[PDB]
Amino acid sequence: VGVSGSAEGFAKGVTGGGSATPVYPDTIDELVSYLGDDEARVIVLTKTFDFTDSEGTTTGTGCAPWGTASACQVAIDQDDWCENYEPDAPSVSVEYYNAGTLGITVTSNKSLIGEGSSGAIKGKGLRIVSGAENIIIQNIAVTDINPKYVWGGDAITLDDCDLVWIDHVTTARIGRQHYVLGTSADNRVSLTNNYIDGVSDYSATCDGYHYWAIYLDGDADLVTMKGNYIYHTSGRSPKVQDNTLLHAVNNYWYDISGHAFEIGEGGYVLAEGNVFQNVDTVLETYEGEAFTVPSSTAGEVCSTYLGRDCVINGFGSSGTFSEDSTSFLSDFEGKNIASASAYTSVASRVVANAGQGNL
Repeated sequence: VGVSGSAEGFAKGVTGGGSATPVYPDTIDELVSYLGDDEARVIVLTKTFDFTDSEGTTTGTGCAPWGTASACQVAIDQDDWCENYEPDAPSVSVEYYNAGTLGITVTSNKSLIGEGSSGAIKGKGLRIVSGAENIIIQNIAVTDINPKYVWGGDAITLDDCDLVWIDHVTTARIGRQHYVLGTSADNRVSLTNNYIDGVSDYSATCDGYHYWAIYLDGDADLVTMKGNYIYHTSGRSPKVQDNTLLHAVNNYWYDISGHAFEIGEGGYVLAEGNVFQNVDTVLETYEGEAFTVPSSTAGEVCSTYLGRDCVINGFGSSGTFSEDSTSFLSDFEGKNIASASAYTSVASRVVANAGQGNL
């Protein structure tokens, strides 16, 4: 088996391991060596690669800023987080697996794919290290990484890498972030057809909604979000900061008891053809700029920059997000722009195609 389809949007042209002969790791040590070696590879996962106990367990002390009920999340005191960034109240005993703490290193030219609904990584995430480029991660699940502890683990981390395509990936029951982007100026990333499963037994809101979803904290990066299914989260869906240009097209947000967008100072968002269903608050913080195509006529302004009109979003039992800032539209010129379907087909097509196993 190999990579199915190709990247749309900013990372169009990504090849990953290309035509390299597929290798089928057998043990977790082999998987780790294949992702970090200096050679083009197509790596296939046919079973769940469990890393939960691989690096032991630590007993330490953290705080409980979001209640002390069973269904609440508590924080691990990394860098004296508690006492520093939030002079906490109850300090509790925490016991976590050391593997979830840091993700597996991923170097350049890799295609990591899963076969059917079999490929998965448990107890540890992935980290696309600085300088790495041309990486395809498709059809796998990254789950169970210290569910009850913040700082307990991040599922997928990108830090200063270019031409990365994450497609049909499912993430669930992670301690902290499902996606954290620390990309640099002009780094192209396409996140397509992914399934962010925010349903967890422990949440920083204690209701079973994951707060730490998607964090775009890059420098001057270009991110395309298309066909993603964001479900049962309570915040950071997504949190955009610095000077990130985000093209969010044809995504589906459903059952968000909390909020979706947090647009920090400097962040640019072009949101078109998305569906927001049962999202309490679509826009929380707004210090940056956004064009949400308030009407089809307003969308006509996109023609000179994207080669076509922008399309409206659909809102069903959700808060509003109606902004028409167009200052940043010329930043689209000469780049690979993902196409947009009417929002009318989005809810159905996303639930049918998003996530591991629906390739």
